[PDB]
Parts: sequence; structure tokens; C-alpha cells
Amino acid sequence: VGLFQTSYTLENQGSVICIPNNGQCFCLAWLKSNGTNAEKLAANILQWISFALSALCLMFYGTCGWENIYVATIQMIKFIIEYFHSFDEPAVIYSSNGNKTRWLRYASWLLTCPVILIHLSNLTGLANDYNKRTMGLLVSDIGTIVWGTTAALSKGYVRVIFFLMGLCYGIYTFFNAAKVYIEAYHTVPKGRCRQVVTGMAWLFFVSWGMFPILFILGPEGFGVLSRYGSNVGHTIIDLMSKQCWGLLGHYLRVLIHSHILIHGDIRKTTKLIEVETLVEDE
Amino acid sequence: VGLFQTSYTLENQGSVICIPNNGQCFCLAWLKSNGTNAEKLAANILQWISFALSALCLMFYGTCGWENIYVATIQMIKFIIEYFHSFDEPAVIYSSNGNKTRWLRYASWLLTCPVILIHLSNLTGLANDYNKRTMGLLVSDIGTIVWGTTAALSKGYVRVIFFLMGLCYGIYTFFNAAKVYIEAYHTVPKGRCRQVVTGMAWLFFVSWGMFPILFILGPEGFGVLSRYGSNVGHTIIDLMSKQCWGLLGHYLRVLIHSHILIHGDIRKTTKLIEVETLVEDE
Ligand SMILES: *C/C=C(C)/C=C/C=C(C)/C=C/C1=C(C)CCCC1(C)C
Ligand SMILES: *C/C=C(C)/C=C/C=C(C)/C=C/C1=C(C)CCCC1(C)C
Repeated sequence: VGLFQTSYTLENQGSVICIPNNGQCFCLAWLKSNGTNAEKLAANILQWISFALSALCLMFYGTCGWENIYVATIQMIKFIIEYFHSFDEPAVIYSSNGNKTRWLRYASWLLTCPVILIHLSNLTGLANDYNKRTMGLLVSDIGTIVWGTTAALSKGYVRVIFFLMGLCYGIYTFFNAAKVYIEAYHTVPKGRCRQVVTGMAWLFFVSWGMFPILFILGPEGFGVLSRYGSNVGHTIIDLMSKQCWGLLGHYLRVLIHSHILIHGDIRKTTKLIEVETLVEDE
Repeated sequence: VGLFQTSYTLENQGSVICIPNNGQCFCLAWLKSNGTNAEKLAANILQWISFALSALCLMFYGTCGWENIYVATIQMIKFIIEYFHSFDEPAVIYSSNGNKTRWLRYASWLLTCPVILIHLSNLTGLANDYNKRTMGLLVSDIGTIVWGTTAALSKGYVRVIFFLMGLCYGIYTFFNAAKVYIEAYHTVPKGRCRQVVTGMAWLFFVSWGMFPILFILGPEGFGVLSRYGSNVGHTIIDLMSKQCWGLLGHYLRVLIHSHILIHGDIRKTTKLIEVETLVEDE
């Protein structure tokens, strides 16, 4: 049922595998089960829900918050890819060391993670701003994925080496992200904007923290999850980190724009680093 | 000589391949030659030259031009990886569709390409600046690599689909890079700073243009190059785009710092978008 050799014969008391000389690659490890059909159905359900969310968001989404459009476009594009080839090469990489590495997921990360951190870097959406710290957020994060991908393709020790490399990059990514949220909390007005900024932080760290968690629980780690079981949990934290988080960031930037129009753009320097807090009256 | 099955037997008039049931994966396509030993030696030579350059640059390199340090660190780190596992999994991905995808290269791109575009975004190295356009440079470029990687792992039509996807992203990356160089040329002083800025542009577009060129010439494309023969040319444009280009960017930012100290930071608005040209006298 795949584009590689799946039918074979055992010979010489199980010490020889004979396969057809059809030109297809063959490995016994690739034929291990991805999981239970109860988990496959659970994954195929959330695939539509996330796809429906992405479509509802692209509908709903139609300053210019281009960041939300990009991850949503990439998301529902990926689900079109996923519906038709959720386990075909190269959506799933069946490598020479028997590793099934879900490159579809890690590619979607590389496409959307820096765009979320860009949205985080300009949480208020105000003007051509950002900072030098933004580059630290984007350079470190791409690192974690590249190491995390490399770890998933690798096996044994070097998987740990590259996972620990990606973990160290991930620690740098989380801290600089806290420095962004901390300032963003004290920059946005005292109203509901600070409620949604704090909530965006929780959605951020929780969902983002689960990615190295699911890497340890999944086949990439000690395999306490199935390949289907890893697709389920990943979809949940994908939904949290991408579609719901971009929604609040949209709801935040709306509350900012209204406040900026009604009360104007008013700044009151507050000490922490000096932040220009948005206020109501001059 | 690899971590996958390399010894096998033909049976039934060449219609059956029998392999040992040792648990190793097996594919006939993975056993195709990478190239000629004359080309392997040529690749192993430039590997040291690039490694020696990276070491000489890390020596030499020791505002804070952190960007040059990063690609140089990643480069000589990669050569340590390359010297020991230039064709082991997952430095080279032997996938179920017989594709050998050199993930070491594409990972090094993901690690260093956005850092070069960051250096390009702050060519003068002056202050916490950058722009919104920078995000277009970084989002588009990561796209080209992700599609280009996906194309290299893929086969046939979808390789073209993802290559054309990466090509469209690459066109966006090159244009916004020209807009950066064009402004950088008119921002830096009239002296030798404009010579080195123009030269950085030529090193940029030539070496960067060769990457989709070598993708078409290599096994990823019509295979007019060998796998070793692709390692040779890639090293050359790696050397150009990374070590030599970062050197000029260092020589540029030095000429800027001296000019800023001697003549001060003087701006004269010139029309193109309005650029604050660095001048000598007020
Ligand atoms: C939409 C998906 C997002 C925003 C995913 C973010 C994922 C990470 C930050 C993953 C990090 C990992 C580490 C820091 C350790 C190495 C393995 C991990 C990659 C999965
Ligand atoms: C140090 C290496 C660098 C800076 C490499 C840059 C490589 C590219 C911009 C490659 C681009 C490609 C396309 C635009 C078409 C798809 C395939 C390519 C990836 C290799």
C-alpha cells in the first residue's frame, strides 16, 4: 500500500529476506504500524477541524496583519497535502536507518514558526518597528527546528546530541520571547489589551513547550505515543499555537487600532528598559 | 561500507533480490555511484580550504558583527560533521523512493541563509534598524529552501511543483535583496564603501543564482553532475556566498565605522524612497 517494497518472503529459517527485483526500496522497520485505527480516525478528525478553522480564519481575516494570512494559508495548504499523502514520500521520510521522519510537520514549522515570532515581535502591529532581538528569536528558532529535524532523522546518540542542540536553541527562543511579552504587556493599554496579551503568552509557551514534549513521547523518542498518536497531539498544539494564537493577536491588534483612533497614540515612559505605555488622556 | 544493506544476491533469473535478514534497509538505487574518485578528491580538497577559510575567519573576526561569526561557526562545525559523515544518515538521506537528499547542505542553508539576509538588511551595521522588508526577505528565503529541500526529496512532477514553488519564493527573495543593495549603495559614502557594496551584490546574486542552477544540473535534476560533482560546485558558491561575502560585509562595516568616527554621522536626504546618504562635511 506504499511506494516502497511491502511484499517479501522469508527464507533460510528466517535469516534471508527475498524481495522482488522491481526497483522498489525495502526495509522491515518501515512496515511497523503507525498506530491503532482508533487513533488514525482521531487524527483524521482533527485534520478537518484544523482545516475548517484555517478556512474559517482565511474567510474571517478577509495595519495589514499579513502574518496571520501566511500560517493560515500554509496550514490549509498542508492539509490538502496531508489529505492525499499523509504518509507518502517525502511527506514522511522513510530513511536508510529505518527512521520515519514526518518532514511535512517540520517543514510546516520552518514555514510558520518564524512568521509567528515576527507577529510576536510586532505584537501591537504598529509601524515598521521590530528590534535586533527579533533576529535572535528567528535565528534561534530555525535552529531548534533544524536540530529537532536532524534529531528525528538521526538515531541513538547523535539524535540526543542534535536534540540537546535544539533544546539549547529552544531555551534561547523562549527567554527572548518572554522579554517580548513582558514589554508587550506594559506597552499595550491597561484595558482588555493586557488580558489578551497575557493569554497569548500562555497559548504560546504551553503549545510551544509541548513540541519538545511530544518529541520525547513520540517515535522520535521513547515511543510511548504512536505515529498516529503523535499526529493527534501535534494537531492540538498546532491548533493552539497557530490558529488560536493568531486569532488573539488579531483581536489584540484590533483593540490597539481602536484605542489608537479613539484616544490617539499617547506614550507615558515607564521604567522596567523604558517602555512607551499607551494611555488614554494626555 | 554503509549503515544500510549493501551485499545481496540475485535469484530467479534476476527477478528476485534476496538480502540478509539483519534488520538493515535495502535499496538498489542507493548503491548508485556518487561520482568519480577524481571528483571526490576535488571535493575533499575544497572541504579543507573552506574549513581553513572558516578557521582563518573565526581567527580574524576575533558594532558587533555577530552575523559573520554565526555562519563561520556553522560552516566549520559542518565540516567537522562532513569530514566524519559526509554520506551517512542523516547527513545524506537515503529515502524510500531511492532519493539521496543531502540534508546536511539544506540544513546549513536554513542555518546561514537568514543570517546573511539579516547582515544584508543591516549592511552598514548601524544601530537597531532593519525594516518590514527584512521579514519578506527571511520568510521568502526559508520558503525557497523548504520547497527546494522538498523538491530534492520528492521525485518527478511534485519535485517540479515544489521546485517551482521554491523558484517563485526565490524570485521574491532576489528582488527584495536588490531593493536593499540599491538603497545601501546610495546610503554608504561616495568612497570605497560603494565599491565594496556593489561587489557584495555581485558575490550575492552570482553565488545565490548558482544554487537553483546546481539543483537543475545535479542528481536533484537532470544529473549532468555527479553527487561528488555537485559537492564540488556547491562548495565554491558556498565559499563565495558565505565566507567571502561576509568578509566584504566586514570590510564594509569597518569603512563605515571609520567614516562615522572621522567625519561623524552626517545625513543628506537624496531622492529615489528617501535615503539618508552619509557625507563628509556639514
Ligand atoms: C506551529 C508550530 C510551531 C510554532 C512549533 C514550534 C516548535 C518548536 C519550538 C520545537 C522545538 C523543539 C526543541 C526546542 C527541541 C528539539 C526538538 C523540538 C524541535 C520539537
Ligand atoms: C550559504 C548558502 C546559501 C546562502 C544558499 C542559498 C540558496 C538558495 C537561495 C537556493 C534557492 C533554490 C531555489 C530558489 C529554487 C529551489 C531550489 C533552490 C533551493 C536550491
